[PDB]
Amino acid sequence: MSLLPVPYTEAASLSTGSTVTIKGRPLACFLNEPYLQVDFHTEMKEESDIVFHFQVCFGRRVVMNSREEGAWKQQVESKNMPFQDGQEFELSISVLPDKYQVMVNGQSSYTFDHRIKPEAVKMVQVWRDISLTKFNVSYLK
Amino acid sequence: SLLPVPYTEAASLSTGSTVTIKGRPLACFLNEPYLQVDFHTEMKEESDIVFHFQVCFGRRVVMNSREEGAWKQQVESKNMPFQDGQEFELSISVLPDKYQVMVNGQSSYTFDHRIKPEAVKMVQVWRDISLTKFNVSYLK
Repeated sequence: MSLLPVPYTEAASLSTGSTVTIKGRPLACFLNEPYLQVDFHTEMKEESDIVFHFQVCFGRRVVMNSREEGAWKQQVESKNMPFQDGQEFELSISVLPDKYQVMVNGQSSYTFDHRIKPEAVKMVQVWRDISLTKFNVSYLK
Repeated sequence: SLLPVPYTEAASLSTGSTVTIKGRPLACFLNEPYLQVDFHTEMKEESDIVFHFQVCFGRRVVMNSREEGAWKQQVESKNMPFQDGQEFELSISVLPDKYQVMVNGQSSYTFDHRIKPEAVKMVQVWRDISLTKFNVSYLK
């Protein structure tokens, strides 16, 4: 119900069958290009390596990447934009054996092959131009 | 005490006006937090922008204007007086021909007027910062 702090930081343990669910709303209209960033970190430090970086420029594109040994690797870009202008969204990131599967409002929207094992993740950070009402880590089978 | 972010205030600017902002980035420079300051023509976030000032901390500064919903010619600066993990004081002064931007007492950026500063009705401060002070002052 109530708004969560942004940047939002939560310790997390991920493996095949894990899902990270986020509910939030952009802080600006799509004309002003608000951003959303979700980072799966290897340590409880914001300067640590990033196993999975998911960045939305609302109304424009999605960029996915990893930061290894302090350096950004090969960017994966998607022009798929299921997010709606001025609306609350549900972002769901599922851990599959070979990749992350990203869902937006129940629709399968993005994929990213594992570069580092998801078991290396110790923390999740959610930040940039969003208000956040829900953050949850769940596990199934 | 912190101000809400996005921060929006009604403003009237002319030659001799100064917009002072005091704040801190919400992330370390390695994570590239942003700061955006927009001088709008109306009390609407989708309205035209007389002066847009955007910092990508530790990387660059971009300045521009948005007219009839379309961005014009970008002005880029690689000058980065902002310090990693520190509080900053940003001052935007309105001169006859341009905006003069100071960072922590250092003259750092300029932007020639495209539209008269008297067209500004509102100032918006947003992106990855905590804000402790916002003030519009005049001395001329």
